[PDB]
Amino acid sequence: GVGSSSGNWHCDSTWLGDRVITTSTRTWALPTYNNHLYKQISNGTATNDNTYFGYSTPWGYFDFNRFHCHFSPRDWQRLINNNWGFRPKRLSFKLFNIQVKEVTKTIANNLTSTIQVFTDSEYQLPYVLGSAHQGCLPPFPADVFMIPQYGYLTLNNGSQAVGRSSFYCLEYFPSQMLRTGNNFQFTYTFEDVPFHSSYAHSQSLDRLMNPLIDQYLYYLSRTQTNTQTLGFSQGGPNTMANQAKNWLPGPCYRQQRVSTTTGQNNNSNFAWTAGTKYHLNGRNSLANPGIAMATHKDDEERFFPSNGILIFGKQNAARDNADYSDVMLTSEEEIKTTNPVATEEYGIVADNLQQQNTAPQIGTVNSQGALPGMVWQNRDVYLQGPIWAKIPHTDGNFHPSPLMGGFGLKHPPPQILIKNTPVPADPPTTFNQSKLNSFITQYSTGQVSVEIEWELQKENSKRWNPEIQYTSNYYKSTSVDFAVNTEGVYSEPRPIGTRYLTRNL
Amino acid sequence: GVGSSSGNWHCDSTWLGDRVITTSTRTWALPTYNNHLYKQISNGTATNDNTYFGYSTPWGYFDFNRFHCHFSPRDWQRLINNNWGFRPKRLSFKLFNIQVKEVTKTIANNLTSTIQVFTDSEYQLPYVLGSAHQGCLPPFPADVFMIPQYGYLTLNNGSQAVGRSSFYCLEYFPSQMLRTGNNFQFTYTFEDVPFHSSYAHSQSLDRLMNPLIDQYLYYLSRTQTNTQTLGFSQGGPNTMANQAKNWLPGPCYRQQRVSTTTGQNNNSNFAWTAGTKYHLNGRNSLANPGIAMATHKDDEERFFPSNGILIFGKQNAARDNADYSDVMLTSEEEIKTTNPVATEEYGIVADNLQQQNTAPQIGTVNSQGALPGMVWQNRDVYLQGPIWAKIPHTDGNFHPSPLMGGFGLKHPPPQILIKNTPVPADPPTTFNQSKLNSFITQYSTGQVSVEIEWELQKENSKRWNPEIQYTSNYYKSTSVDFAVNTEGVYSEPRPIGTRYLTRNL
Amino acid sequence: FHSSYAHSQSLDRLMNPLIDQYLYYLSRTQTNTQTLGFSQGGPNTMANQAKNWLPGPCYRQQRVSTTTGQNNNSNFAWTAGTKYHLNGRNSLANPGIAMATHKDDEERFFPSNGILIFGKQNAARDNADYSDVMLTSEEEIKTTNPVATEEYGIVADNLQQQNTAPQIGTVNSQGALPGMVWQNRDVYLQGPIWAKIPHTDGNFHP
Amino acid sequence: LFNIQVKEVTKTIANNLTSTIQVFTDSEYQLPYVLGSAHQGCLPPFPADVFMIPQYGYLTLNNGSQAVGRSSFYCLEYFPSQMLRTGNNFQFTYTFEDVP
Repeated sequence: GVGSSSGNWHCDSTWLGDRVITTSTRTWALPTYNNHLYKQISNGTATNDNTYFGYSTPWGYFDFNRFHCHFSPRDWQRLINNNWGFRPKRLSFKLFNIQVKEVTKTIANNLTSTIQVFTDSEYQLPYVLGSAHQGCLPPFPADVFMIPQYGYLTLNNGSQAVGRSSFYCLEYFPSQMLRTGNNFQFTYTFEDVPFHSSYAHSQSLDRLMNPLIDQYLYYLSRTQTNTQTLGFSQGGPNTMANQAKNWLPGPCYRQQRVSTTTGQNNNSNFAWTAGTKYHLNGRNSLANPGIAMATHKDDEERFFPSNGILIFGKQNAARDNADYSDVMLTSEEEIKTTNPVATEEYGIVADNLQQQNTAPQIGTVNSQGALPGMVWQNRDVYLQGPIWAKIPHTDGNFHPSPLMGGFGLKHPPPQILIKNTPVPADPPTTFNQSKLNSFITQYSTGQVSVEIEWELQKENSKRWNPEIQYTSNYYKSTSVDFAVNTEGVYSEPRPIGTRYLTRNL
Repeated sequence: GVGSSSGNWHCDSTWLGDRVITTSTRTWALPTYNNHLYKQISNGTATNDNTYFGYSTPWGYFDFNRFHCHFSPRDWQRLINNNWGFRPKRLSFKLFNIQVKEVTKTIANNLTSTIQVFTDSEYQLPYVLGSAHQGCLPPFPADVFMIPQYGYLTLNNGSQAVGRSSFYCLEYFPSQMLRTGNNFQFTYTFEDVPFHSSYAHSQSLDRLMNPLIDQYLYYLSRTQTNTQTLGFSQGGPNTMANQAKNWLPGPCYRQQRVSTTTGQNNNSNFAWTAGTKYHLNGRNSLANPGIAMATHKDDEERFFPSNGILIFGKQNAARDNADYSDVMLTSEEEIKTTNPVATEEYGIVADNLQQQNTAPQIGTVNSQGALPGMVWQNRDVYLQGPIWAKIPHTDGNFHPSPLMGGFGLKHPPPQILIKNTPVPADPPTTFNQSKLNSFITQYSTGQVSVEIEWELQKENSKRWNPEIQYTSNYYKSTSVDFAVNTEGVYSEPRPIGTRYLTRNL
Repeated sequence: FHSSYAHSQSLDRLMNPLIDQYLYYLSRTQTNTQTLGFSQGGPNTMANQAKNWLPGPCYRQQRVSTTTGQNNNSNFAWTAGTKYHLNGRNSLANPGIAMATHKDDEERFFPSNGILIFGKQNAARDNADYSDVMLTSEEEIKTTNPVATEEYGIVADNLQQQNTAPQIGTVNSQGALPGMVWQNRDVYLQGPIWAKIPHTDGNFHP
Repeated sequence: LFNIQVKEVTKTIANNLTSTIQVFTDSEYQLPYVLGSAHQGCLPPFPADVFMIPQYGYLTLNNGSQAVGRSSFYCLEYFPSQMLRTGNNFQFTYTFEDVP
């Protein structure tokens, strides 16, 4: 009905046992995108690394692939201070209280106008969620947000398409059409995904041994008396670097080190030239943030990999060339215990065969793929960070955990595509075969509810001393952190990670 | 209800066994035609060949008599690369989400206004579908189309009607009246129609014999030793043109040959004067495209019958005098194996009785009606081409397959007539017997869904070598074929036929 | 199931081309004096965008042109061949791991021992000419697998300071990394169907 | 088909008892139908007459002496065939359609 609400506001979080159910409602506004048209979009030689061919669609899409879309900062604190892990279990999504409005400036209700909503439940469309794009549900529930426009990329050769390039018409899908009295809803069940490691290791991989007992294994301790010899010693509490060990640190893809103290950096523009990159079809792309490696080693917080960390912008940070004070650098220092430092070499290997005439030579391993016995931690998730990514449908993957963090899903939450149904203006009174291009200017607004049930891994720890916990600062300040200022602007002052509790290795 | 949708968007194709169910939804706009009037329309001596008498009606009509209204190009590829034949089985049609809008310029909803919809299920109206008219559902689902105005022709003598001329009032039919909350739907079952031959013959009609064995039948091989004689030879692998055969090529109605290389054409305007025509009631009409004949013989792709092929226009092709580069010529070369070439003679017959004093004379058969033992193929259907035509209700027909291709139906899908119900403006406060001519300016828009179930004839072939398949070009291009360009214009770059798989004769 | 398909998307082009990322990347280190400028990855800086996945592993092969004049005038099929070493024995990594045969517009190039080569009918057993053999191409996996004759990527080789300019290392061999995805080699009508996985303690993607 | 004898010729002719013939009917009409072209090789009119079986060949689309892309090649070994040794027989039944 026109005069009856099609749904209620549901913003809440219920903690019950090993589950937390976050539900969040937001008010959205969907404009008409592209003037109801599908437009081919391209970029040519811009450098070759940035070329693309794709399509802009008249459809919007709903994104809730950030943790702050579901967790309030206090709820995030509850989660990270008390749980060793968490994972999504199921979600329910609702669209309701839809209002389609005609603008001629006067804005009027168009009671008979529709919106079209469908979920790509078969994953037949290019999945553009999981690319850390803007347009997600705002962290602050009172915030009204604009629905982002759906577009996708296909195969390109410069600015040109190839024969394998795919064009998708989203009208070629079954869509529910909704008038102002209608509502849309669907439920989704997450696949069995591993718990995110919401903990930092309280032991280092090279310090898993008893510090009081010698090893019964020997290591080559000396090769020279001086003349050649072979001296063997037992690894013990003092020669702990020489001890036989069962495991290796995770893989390494070395990144350039950048200091937040700019005077310590090289006086050159090396963000791209020295950037750590991968090469794909003659195109260079940053390995950003790349594989999960420790941001820095001990007492080197000022250093970060050049493109090896998630960088969030503070409120009102510039899109381009934001200063360091306008951005929020994350740090994966919690995984120092298992993952190699992002800006350091993995290790040292022999580069030759030493003889009595040739001294042994060593090679510095700046990139190390998977080795047996290697263990590693994934990148941390953040309150502002992504939740899930679609695992690409390929023959093979290795540890398909998304590199910007979160849960890798073969069948992620489906894309929810929404569009204002075009309403033609008055057509001519004589028939014209040409497609109509005169449309009533129109936009829709409504409420969107997303409810996610998360399973929790409770910490079962015998640690005696108190743990590190995320806490708000006790000292006075002009404004409350994670609140609005005097102008009503909600801001997130820092990126809250997830690893505060500790586990043994 | 005003605020509730009366139907959902259903664009899809489901392939299940020997069936494919295409469903397509489009947004339409229906203006007020003729100012709600029936107008007599005529054309006099214009030449006598183009005279007509008929009526323009205030009604629109829904047309989905083109294959691209139902098949996406990829679906068409699936159909033609894998099936020897197909035919429609049933259809369901839906009108829903109707919005009637008042324009005064401001456009407002007229919630209490109606549209009138009825199907000519008894075929009591002149059937104007199956004349390859514009106004069908657009090939691209995102495209909003204008509903064509319904008009018809009756008997004429020049610009005058005769006593047998029929006038039809479409208001004299029962129509469903629909407000914004109403929807219209009907189902239709296709009669048992033959499968369209979605194949080309891999054998020629004159090459059906074993190429290793002689015939036991003899043919007159020589009449002269020189003196008269009678020499008879057995048809064999080398005298294959002389062999006794069981079948004849299909009928011929010879068309003038035109070269796409214009320099090879006669320097004259002969499109009409040399056009292949039929004569009906003193009126000349092109036999266009005429009976199904092969467009050209081997290695003569540049040649086409002057009015013997379907010619589709490229996107934005001019209505009049479009250049050859702006049109898409079809080719029926696949039926060379059974049908005579459209621009060649059917064969040679004797024109006299040879004697010792009169040499035998031969006549060139440029028009050949049905002969016993004759076999032929119908014209191919195209993605852009028509699907069905109504077989005229006559005492006799011969092979009632529509000449522009498709399925001949005695009871085709009924015409769906739609009209905005006239809404008078304020009448005078004193009675006037005259019909009201002051109407509220009004148009309607809505969604139309047509679902057609097609039965498939699966290819059961023992051919060893790979078949010819319709494929997109692998090489790079500025735009994807059968996609939108940078301006949002959907285009069909070529006419996709249907005959790619092969069968023996 | 064997992947009887080619990807219509590239691994580095999985993002929405209309929306900026909310993540920032280090966009400039120099104003000139040192500085730290950060930009949001968007439709134009698509190479800089944060991404979830990496191309499959690489074991770089030497590039050979079917246009022989573009090749080095030497006999390098074995000397420059991409090989593995086992018990003091050198064997070609032939055809090696599944990598794209060539990048865009480089069909004439193939890895020296990185593709399946079938012989045409009556091709000589030894020293068959290029016209007597049928080169396969794994160009369909360009979207996910690195090109067989190109480097996997670039890594840092040192620690840059105000006195030492940053140095980069070219990764010509890259083992499995987390987040890496790849396609297997295509099968062919003339090609093998199955192989026995060797009975070993460990294998990676057998 | 019955009383099949497969004979080896080396001139001496000997029985090859273990040799087979392959027989199949194109019951689905998937092969080019070369019967009905008034060819020689039919069963002789006189029952006492011993006849040679004609060789099967077929024609496909041609452009002069060249094939076209639509030309079909058929391998008759690509059909299920009954293999018959000297002790085996082959038989099938067929029903004519309603013909005038």
